[PDB]
Parts: sequence; structure tokens; C-alpha cells
Amino acid sequence: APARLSPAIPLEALRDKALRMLGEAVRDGGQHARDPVGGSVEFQFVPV
Amino acid sequence: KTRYALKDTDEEVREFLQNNLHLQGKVEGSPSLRWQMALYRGLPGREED
Repeated sequence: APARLSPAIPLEALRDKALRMLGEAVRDGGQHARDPVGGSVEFQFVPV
Repeated sequence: KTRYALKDTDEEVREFLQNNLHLQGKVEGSPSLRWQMALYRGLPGREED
């Protein structure tokens, strides 16, 4: 058997979600909010 | 207040009343300075342009 293949997900929808997520994150950073998404700047910026 | 504490009188205050000019910082310099500027500007009972 030629092993298997990784499961597939909609790439365009995921890319659009990532783009809007980064846009929201940079907007929140510009607004200088005191409540991070993950409780810190790291948990808000590093994963995205 | 700190000038008065540092051995100054009313004459020194009057002479230095216009010496400082950079104290009017930008409203985006602090995360809470926007609130103070907003309340000082947009109130019918407090109009100072």
C-alpha cells in the first residue's frame, strides 16, 4: 500500500479566515485594547 | 507643584508660565488618555477649544 494521504480542508476559506483574523488582530493592536484575545500579546499574535 | 517644592516663588512661576510647551502630548500616547480628551472635548458643560 502507498501509505495514505493527509485529510483535505477548504484552502480558500481557511486563507480568508486567516486574513480576516490577522486584520482583526492588527486592528485590535492599533486600538491598544487592554484585553488580549489569549490573555497576553503572545497568545494573540504567535499562533495566527 | 514640584517647582514650588524646589525653592521657587510666584515670580518664578510667572516667568516660567509659558516656558513649557511640549506638555500637550498626543492623545494616543496612553491607552487611557483618549478617554480624558474625549470627556474634556465632547461635553456640553465642558467646551474648551
